[PDB]
Amino acid sequence: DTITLPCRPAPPPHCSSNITGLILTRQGGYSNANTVIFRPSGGDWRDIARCQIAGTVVSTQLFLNGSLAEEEVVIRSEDWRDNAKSICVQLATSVEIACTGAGHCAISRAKWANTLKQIASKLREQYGAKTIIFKPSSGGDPEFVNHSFNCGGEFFYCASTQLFASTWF
Amino acid sequence: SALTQPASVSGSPGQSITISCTGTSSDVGSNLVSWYQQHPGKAPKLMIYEGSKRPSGVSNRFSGSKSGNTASLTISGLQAEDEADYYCCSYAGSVVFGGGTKLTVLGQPKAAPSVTLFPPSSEELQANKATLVCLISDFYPGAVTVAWKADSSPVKAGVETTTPSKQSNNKYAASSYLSLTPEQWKSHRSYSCQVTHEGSTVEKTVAPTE
Amino acid sequence: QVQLVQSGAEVKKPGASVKVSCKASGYTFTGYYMHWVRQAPGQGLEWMGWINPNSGGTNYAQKFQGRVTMTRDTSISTAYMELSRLRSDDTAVYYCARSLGRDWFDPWGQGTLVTVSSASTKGPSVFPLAPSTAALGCLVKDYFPEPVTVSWNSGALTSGVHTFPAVLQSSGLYSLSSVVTVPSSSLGTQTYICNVNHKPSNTKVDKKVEPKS
Repeated sequence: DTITLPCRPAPPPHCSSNITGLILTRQGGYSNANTVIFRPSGGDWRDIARCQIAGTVVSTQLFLNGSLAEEEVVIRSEDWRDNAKSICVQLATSVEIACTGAGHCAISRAKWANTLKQIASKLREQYGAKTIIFKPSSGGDPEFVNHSFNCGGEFFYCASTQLFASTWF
Repeated sequence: SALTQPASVSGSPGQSITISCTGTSSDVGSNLVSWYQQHPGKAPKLMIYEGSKRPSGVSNRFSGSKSGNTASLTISGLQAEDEADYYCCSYAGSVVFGGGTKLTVLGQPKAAPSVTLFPPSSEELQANKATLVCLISDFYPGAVTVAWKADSSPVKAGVETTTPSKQSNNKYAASSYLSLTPEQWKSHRSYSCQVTHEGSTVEKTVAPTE
Repeated sequence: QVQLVQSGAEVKKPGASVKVSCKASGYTFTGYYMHWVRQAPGQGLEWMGWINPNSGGTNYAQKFQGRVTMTRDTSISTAYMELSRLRSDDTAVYYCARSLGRDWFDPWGQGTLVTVSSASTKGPSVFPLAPSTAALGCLVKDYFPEPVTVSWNSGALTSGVHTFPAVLQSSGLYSLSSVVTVPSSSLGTQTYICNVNHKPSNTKVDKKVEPKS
C-alpha cells in the first residue's frame, strides 16, 4: 500500500523527488490526554529558509532533494517552547515520492510510517514521554496549506492530508 | 502550564507593592514571564516583558524580578492611576495568563456602607412575582459580602449580587437581589439583608405587613 | 502610530457563529503575527491562536480546534476571527494583539464584546420602590439586552441619585435599580418619576413613586 497525494496540476513522472526533510508546527493550547500534536508548518519561506536543509527545489512543507543527515533524524528549532517557531526536520534516509502523471503523487506507506516513527521518537527527546500525534495543516494560503513545489518551470499543489494522520506512543 | 497570582492586593499612595506570579510547571531560571496592566473597560497593556525588560513609555516605577519559581512585579511610587488588574504571562509551551491581581490604591479612609432594603412592590405582587432589593452604597474599600436571611434561616437560592462598582466620590456600590415567590414572601415573619464590610455588617430588615 | 481597531459589539444565539475583524495601522501588517485572546466578563485572559499574515497559516488552541477560523486581508490590513457553534460560555470580550515576539503582545485592540444568549430582545418591567432623608427608587426588571437609561423627573432631580449596575439572573435577563435620596419633608409634596428607557427594545416607561401608608 502507498499514500497518494491529490496534486494540481498533474506533475510529470520526471518531477518525482526524494523527500529529504520537512517542517512542522507544534499546536498550542493544552490537552489532558498527555499528547503533543504536530502539523505542517504555519510559517513562511523564512521558516523554510532558516532550516538550511534545502537543495535547488523550491518547496513548502516537504524538502525535496535536499540535505540528508549522516547519522539519525535531526530536529531543530530556535525555541522549543515557542509554538510560533517552526521545527526543522532533516531526514537520515530519503523517502521516494513518485508522480504518476495523472494528478497523483504516491509515497510508500510503510517507509513513511517508519519515517514518522523516527521523527516522533526524536520529538519525545525534547518534549518527554508523551503521545506524538500528526494532524493535517491548520490551513493557510494555497502554497502553504498544500505541499507545493516547482519542477520544470511549473508550480504544483499537492494536498498532504494523508501524510499527516498518525498517532505514536 | 498554570500561573498563580493573588486575587487582590492593597497599597497606600507613595509606597511600594509587589505582585507575585508562581509557576507550577518545571521551573527553569532561564526572564520567564511578562506583565500586563488592565484598567476596567480597557485593553491590557504591556508593562514588563521577558521578566525585567521595560518597553518605551512605561514608567520606571514598574520593575520586574524573579526568585526560584516566583516572578514578581513591583511598583515603587504608587499612584491612583496604577489602580488596575495585573496579569502575568508565559509563552512556554503555549501562551498562558495568570489569574490576575486586582490592585487597589487606598486613597480614602475606611467607610461603612449605607444599606437600603426594599420590600416587593405592590404592582409586582399582582404580576405574580416578588423581588427583594438590597442597595449598598458609599463604602470603602470596595469589598463586601452579602447574606440573606428568611426569619432566622439563611437563603442562597434566588440570590443575585452585583460586583462592587466605583461611585461618584470614589466610594464603592453594590446591589443584591432576592427573587421570591409571592407565597414565600408573606409566608415569613421578616427578611433580612446583611452586608459585611471590613469586619462589620449593616443589617436591614423588612416585613410582609410593612 | 501603531493601532488596532476592532469591530462592534454583537449579540448571538447558541449554535450560531460570529466573525470579528481587527484593523491594523501604523505598521506593516505582514511584519508581525496576530494573536487572539478572549476575556469572559469578570474573568481572566485566554489565548485562542495566532495567524501568519504572510502565509495565512494558523495555530489554534486545542480547546477551539474545529470551531475557530482565523483569516486576514492584507489589502486592508485586517485580521478576522470567526467562532462557530457558539455557546453561553463563549460570552466574552475578544481581543486582537500584535505578537512582537513570544508573549510580548503590543499593542492590543480595543476589544469586541460577543454576547451569546438564548434570550430574545425584551423590554423591562418597571416597579416603583415606595419610601418608608428618605430613599425611593425604581426597579427595572427582566430586560435584554443591555443597556437601559434612567433619569428622575425628566432629568430635574439629579442630586442624591444612584443608578446601580445591572445583574444577570439565571433566566438570562438583566435587572437594574435606581434609588434617589430626597428630603423626608418633601414626600407628600414633590412628585417623583423615574424615566426608564430601553432603546434595544424601543421601550419607554414613566413610573411615579408614591409613599405607601
